Amino acid sequence: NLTDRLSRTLRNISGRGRLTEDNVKDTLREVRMALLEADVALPVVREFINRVKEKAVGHEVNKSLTPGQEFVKIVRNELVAAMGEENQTLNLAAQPPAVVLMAGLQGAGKTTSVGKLGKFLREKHKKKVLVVSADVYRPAAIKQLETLAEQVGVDFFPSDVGQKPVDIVNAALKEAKLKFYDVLLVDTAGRLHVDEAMMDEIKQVHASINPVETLFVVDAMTGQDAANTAKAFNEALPLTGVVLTKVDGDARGGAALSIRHITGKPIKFLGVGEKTEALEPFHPDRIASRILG
Amino acid sequence: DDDLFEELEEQLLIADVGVETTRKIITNLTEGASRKQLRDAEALYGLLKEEMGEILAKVDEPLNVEGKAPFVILMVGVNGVGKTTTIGKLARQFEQQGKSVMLAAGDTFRAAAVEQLQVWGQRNNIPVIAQHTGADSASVIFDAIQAAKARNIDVLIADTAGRLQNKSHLMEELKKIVRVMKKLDVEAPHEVMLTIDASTGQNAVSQAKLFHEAVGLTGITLTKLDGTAKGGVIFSVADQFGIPIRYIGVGERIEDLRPFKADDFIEALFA
RNA sequence: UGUUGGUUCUCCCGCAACGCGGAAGCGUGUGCCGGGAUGUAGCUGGCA
Ligand SMILES: Nc1nc2c(ncn2[C@@H]2O[C@H](COP(=O)(O)OP(=O)(O)O)[C@@H](O)[C@H]2O)c(=O)[nH]1
Ligand SMILES: Nc1nc2c(ncn2[C@@H]2O[C@H](COP(=O)(O)OP(=O)(O)O)[C@@H](O)[C@H]2O)c(=O)[nH]1
Ligand code: ALF
Ligand code: ALF
Ligand SMILES: [Mg+2]
Ligand SMILES: [Mg+2]
Repeated sequence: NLTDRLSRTLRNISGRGRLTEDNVKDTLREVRMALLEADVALPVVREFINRVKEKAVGHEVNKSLTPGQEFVKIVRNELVAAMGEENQTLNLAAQPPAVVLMAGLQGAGKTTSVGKLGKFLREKHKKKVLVVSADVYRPAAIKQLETLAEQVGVDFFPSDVGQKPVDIVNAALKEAKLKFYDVLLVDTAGRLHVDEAMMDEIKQVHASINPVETLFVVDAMTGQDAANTAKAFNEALPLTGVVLTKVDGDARGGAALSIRHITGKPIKFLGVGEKTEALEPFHPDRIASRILG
Repeated sequence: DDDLFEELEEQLLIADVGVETTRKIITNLTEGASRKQLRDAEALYGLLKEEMGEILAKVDEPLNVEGKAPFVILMVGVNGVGKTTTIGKLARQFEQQGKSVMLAAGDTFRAAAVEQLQVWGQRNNIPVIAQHTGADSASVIFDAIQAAKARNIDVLIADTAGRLQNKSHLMEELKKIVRVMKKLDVEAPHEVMLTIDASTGQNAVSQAKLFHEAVGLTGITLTKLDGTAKGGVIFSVADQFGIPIRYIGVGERIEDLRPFKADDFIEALFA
């Protein structure tokens, strides 16, 4: 769709003169449409479009063969630039234990992600990992973590729904320090940005353990609402990274741009299946090409 | 009046209605507004609501579970959208209308799925039929249905494992679940309920499409409307598949399920 | 308890599908509730 639309606009408005702003009109609107069908939150689309405009004014285009292709090269380059860098990592070099706190909406894939991180950290970074759940809300959430933990060969710090999350994480941190653990993974209950008490809770948890990483976990099929959540979470916690889950689906994944934009935080992981081996590093170009199709 | 074109266009898009559906509704709105020569805002708001109301009027049929033993509801959809939570809600509702409900723990894949359902069963003081994670989902649900016939149970709600619709083999698995049911009751599942997370954008279309083609959807439940998400994508899906919208999810407590009312939905969408 | 139908794990095999891989091949929350062996085994359903 992309190459052919851009080629259409570019042959039909301008002939064989260099690209100038008045050629760009149809191109911009259509790119906007593509990004909207791709679930990119609107404001982000405008802001990306402006940069595209700027690259459109001084175009060195009349010289290449296909106008669509060169303009595409520029959109692609811009997007790959927007997405961040490769080899983006969790800070494991500081003082142990490295505390990692998960945060995000309900059913986003946080617990599953904690299991995946346990596997990764023990197996590949030779880490001694403790995982804990502060989910005292969703039924069987703790047992879900405990199961995942037992499955990935990592230690589990017991908690129950009769306890309080701050108490739990304080206890967990205490155990991790005391037993010389390299990593503490902290799972929390899904929560909505409009839930004042639960946001207070997550802010307090973060305040209690001073985590070195705070990961914002986001379902890759998320539509416009991602503009809101991102903002709220970005403003509620110092985020150090983002996990985008369920990328093994066929959703275009535009939320990745939205989030990336509104928070300016790096996407460190892709969740790519339901199993615990299903974890991948983030490649800006691959996700970029996905969003553009 | 161009600032108005811009404005309402933006309002529609931020609610995840989608561009095609946006063009359909807006194009019809230009014709309606010019036609009836509307000069004030409130009348415009009214007409917008009226036209959307048309789309939703084809899908407002409430769910009836009376008349079968049991009436079988099959819960399907993608991961973490709230199928299990919704079942939990459904039970308290049906128990409220003097229906004996049974649950099938048909998610035999995801970690702790069965225990989760069991918590909903203990909360509802109703039986839950389950084996273990690893068991055959289809046979768990079948055994459930037989047991419900035997115990003259009124409604049997079967949970399934969440699955992404592009995983063709998991859809085949879904088809087996249905096919296997037919041996006890030809018209069961009497209700195949898609569950859509309200946060979802256009992928919901694909979801509704693929599950439909696999299984024939007879109802939709829209969850997580207790946030800021309006769930507008539903218009597109209604436009394309005409699937009755049975309930809305509005929180995590056992009481946070409401029968779908188009007018309330309209009310929420705008504020 | 009595009888049967599922299923799981262990062994054995078939046909096909999906995933990954130049291929050979490696797999399996896939289908034929495929076919067998087996447990003193589990878990599940029906009926007396
Ligand atoms: N397909 C797929 N499913 C996922 C992924 N991550 C999580 N899930 C599923 O989404 C559902 C919710 O996961 P969960 O970790 O409990 O979400 P949480 O409430 O944030 O902890 C479960 O079915 C998970 O298996 C992923 O990357 N791909
Ligand atoms: N805020 C809110 N949360 C919900 C709603 N419905 C479900 N949830 C939460 O979504 C999470 C995942 O739902 P679950 O039923 O386990 O997903 P499933 O994999 O489709 O069965 C759970 O933590 C639920 O409490 C809702 O209507 N509003
Ligand atoms: F259901 Al959650 F974190 F959102 F366990
Ligand atoms: F966590 Al699910 F269906 F996605 F139980
Ligand atoms: Mg969780
Ligand atoms: Mg479930």
